[PDB]
Amino acid sequence: SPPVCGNKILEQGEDCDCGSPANCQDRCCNAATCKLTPGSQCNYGECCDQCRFKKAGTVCRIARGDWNDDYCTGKSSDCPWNH
Repeated sequence: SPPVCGNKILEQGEDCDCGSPANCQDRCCNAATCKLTPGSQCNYGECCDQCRFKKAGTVCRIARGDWNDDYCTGKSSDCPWNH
């Protein structure tokens, strides 16, 4: 495989230093630019999947059981518990 531009990110995937050439200027990741590329709303997180926010309604968390449930809002990298 190509050279890990920025070393295989050990916790990024868009954050920076993607390293993994599979994303180095392609998979919404900048391994040569230490950052995420256009189209990527979020590098990663509760409301971050692939290259966009987890469409509102995507349960990312939940307190204990099922009352309000934690759901994404498709407008942020965070998923509110709805509490």
